[PDB]
Amino acid sequence: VMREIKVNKLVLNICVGESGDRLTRAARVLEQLTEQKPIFGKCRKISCFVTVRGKKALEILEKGLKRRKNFSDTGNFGFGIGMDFYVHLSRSGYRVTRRTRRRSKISKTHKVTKEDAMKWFQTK
Amino acid sequence: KVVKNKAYFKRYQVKYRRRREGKTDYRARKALILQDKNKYNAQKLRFVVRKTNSQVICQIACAHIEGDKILAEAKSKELIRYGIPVGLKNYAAAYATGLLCARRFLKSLNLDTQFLGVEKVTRKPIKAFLDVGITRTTTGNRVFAALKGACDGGLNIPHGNNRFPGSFNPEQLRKNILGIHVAEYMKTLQEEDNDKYKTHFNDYLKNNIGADDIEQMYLNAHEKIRQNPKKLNAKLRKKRVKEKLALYVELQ
Amino acid sequence: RTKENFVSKACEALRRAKYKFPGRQKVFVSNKWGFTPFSKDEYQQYKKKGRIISDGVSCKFIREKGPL
Amino acid sequence: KSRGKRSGTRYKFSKKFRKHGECTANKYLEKLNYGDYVDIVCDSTQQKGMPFNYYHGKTGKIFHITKRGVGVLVNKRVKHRIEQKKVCVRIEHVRKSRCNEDFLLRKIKNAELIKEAKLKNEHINIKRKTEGPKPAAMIKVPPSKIITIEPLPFY
RNA sequence: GACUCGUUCAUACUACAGUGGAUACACCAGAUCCCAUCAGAACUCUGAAGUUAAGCACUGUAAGGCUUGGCUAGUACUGAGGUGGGAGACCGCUCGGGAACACCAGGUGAUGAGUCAG
RNA sequence: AGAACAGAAAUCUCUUGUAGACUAAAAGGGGAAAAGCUUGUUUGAUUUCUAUUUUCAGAACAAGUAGAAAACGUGAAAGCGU
RNA sequence: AAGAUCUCUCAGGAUCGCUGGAGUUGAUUAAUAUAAUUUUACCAGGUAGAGAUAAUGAUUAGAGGACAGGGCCUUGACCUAUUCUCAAACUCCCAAUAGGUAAAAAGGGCGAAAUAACUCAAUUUGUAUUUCACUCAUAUUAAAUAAAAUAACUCCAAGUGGG
Repeated sequence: VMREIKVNKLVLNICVGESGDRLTRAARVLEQLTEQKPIFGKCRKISCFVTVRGKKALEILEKGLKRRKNFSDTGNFGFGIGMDFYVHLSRSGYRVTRRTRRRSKISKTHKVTKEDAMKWFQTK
Repeated sequence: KVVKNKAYFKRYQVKYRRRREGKTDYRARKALILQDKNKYNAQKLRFVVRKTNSQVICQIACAHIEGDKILAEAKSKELIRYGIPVGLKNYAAAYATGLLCARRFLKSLNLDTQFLGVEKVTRKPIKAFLDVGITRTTTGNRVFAALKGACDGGLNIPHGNNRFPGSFNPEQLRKNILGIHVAEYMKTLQEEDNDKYKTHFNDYLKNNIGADDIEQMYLNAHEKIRQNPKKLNAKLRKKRVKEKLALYVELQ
Repeated sequence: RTKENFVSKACEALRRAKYKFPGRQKVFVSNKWGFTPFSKDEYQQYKKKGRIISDGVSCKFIREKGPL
Repeated sequence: KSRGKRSGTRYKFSKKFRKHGECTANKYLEKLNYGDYVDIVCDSTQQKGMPFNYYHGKTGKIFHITKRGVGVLVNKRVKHRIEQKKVCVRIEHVRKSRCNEDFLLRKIKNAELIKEAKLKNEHINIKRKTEGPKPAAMIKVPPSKIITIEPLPFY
């Protein structure tokens, strides 16, 4: 079948996934040690990140990352085995929701829920 | 609160059906329609261009009091009759579709020359208009290529040059209407990988049409185009409700 | 609102109350003519056929409508 | 007195229920121009060529039309005299009047009656009915179909 | 059978279900070029591999809403009249006109122009 | 409902969201593929002239409406901008 | 006449209104113009009224529910169905009365031909105008009713502006 979850829009770095303020401090010490660093993101002090497409980015992020059902219908997994970093979820037929020509929206039947996402988490 | 409730429903208005679909914004429509009251009876022809995921559809429409009257039509899967079997959204296909619809309209009118009042050396000469048609009016957008084809066809429409490459490049525009840009991508992709080329342009291979052949097939097509003219009642529902009541008494 | 056994007392209390209201007032005894289905015949019949379900103070009439 | 332009907003200028931005295609296209009678009605959408308060729901003849403007000859009582005033309004505000349509339908129907009469060389009157006094009539009434009425006791 | 342009702008809406996918729609596949963004998400462009899972079409549900009709009620209300009544507040009467909510029953669209396949 | 920072000094994400926001002030009207918000390009907040409307004697001024003769602006596509 | 508008204006003045004269117009054909009127068409309304379970501002009670305060319970808030009374400065709905447009001959029909520097590929594509036609009820009538011209229209001037 074709209903399964897919993903876009995440960001990465070369450290250990420190999170928050500490990641920014660690990056500044690392910047002082060696002048090489990656690129800007988009947000409203400052730090730098690697832009990588979708599914591949999520896989690296999950490995970096490492109530049982801490997860929520958002697609946000938090940190487990906070920051301004990107994280995301989309269902298979999602495009209708933002697609211009014939508008409409994803159905209640089509939507993810908690449970399918929980199966996906167990799957990896 | 629940928010979605009887009061919310009573207050609500969803307005126009086409607006619910996402077609026909009305804001464009009124301006396309509108004309001076002493210039009455005269019709502002719209050259309707709608972008399907399968094909582009080109119609000549005039808006009237019981709904729009459609004068002329071309859709990309008519191009089959002119020998084109693939690439139905393509820039060249959109050009040709517009050109055919214009040429057929002129044939229907009679007289291949568009205007009486033309200058002596190098309807009206250009009086028909755009239909914006929901798709976003960027450079390289589909409507402008179809309109350019219609102009070259015979009908003619007001135009800038702002949505062609170099915003202009006439040679690149010429390549795009010929089909060279597809051809260059096909050869380049084939050069990089044969499996990606084959899997991508699978229909072109089945047809046995190479990149080379595209410019000729469109050119031949242009000359050929130029030449050629249930619901259930209450009584049943009541009976069903009674039966279901009995069934629930049995079931539990 | 009370028992019929105390209806005279209630009527008398309202009659006591009338002396502290400006001008003419009328105590009205009947709850059969008081409606909100407060008729005795209605109370027994509606209760017997499960028509009327109490949400406190007064009692709400079913109307054969929507899901259960 | 103390009278600015749109005073009586909550009264007249208040929109019809759920009527927002109504601007569909058929609204524009009527075309009878210089001879026509026309009603002047407020639109919730259009502020640009909105009339003064007095002209709401009034009717008068079109005397001039432009791109989306209309001049309308409207009667106004000014104390001791009713006088004709040249009201500039917009296309959204003008509504085609229906008094003409009553005259026209009657003319057409009467013309058909005249034409019929002329073919027969008949002498007959095409003039409107007066809704005159009812003539004699008959009904047969069994005892079952007749009901005895009386006033009502208090209850 | 499907689509395009529409019209009336909820009988056309919403919710939860089920049934349907020749041709068609769409979901779907990719980013060299035209293009566009932090982001091929959207938008543009180029495809046509899969699929009815959704959108889409259609129906269903003691569905909600909307929507007609009855009934509320000649009640409420009301123009003119009266050296009518009422201590006053107010209330009848003559000639006339006349509601609304609630409630109940029905209904859940119709349609112009063009095309494509059967 | 999720994210160590705004739960609780002007944040981040998804879902639900008919306007309950916003529209300088002043109250009311009107306004959701916008008149809101964001952005781009801009200067017509122009010159000349009417028919007129409001207040009204149907004078003024002031405030408007619908145009027209120009030159332009913007979209460039209809259009729209005094 | 004791309304109005402007006025160092509120015991006034001016200009409108309402008054008289004078003249002209056309009326005499029981009709046409015309009418503080109804008819039939056609409209405009948000006051009377009515509503709270439609929104706004209110506003009294309990009942049924999954977090908070107090000491597994109670009290709350909060949700849900309800419930009592409300506004003429609130409006889902909504009158009567009063008010507006309409009822053909200097015009209207359906046609041809003309005219253009407007319009439209389209100097008959429309438009508008014009010239020719053919022809619309009317012996009384294009619904009634009318000592409906005692009507119009122009002039000159009065009084009045405290009621």
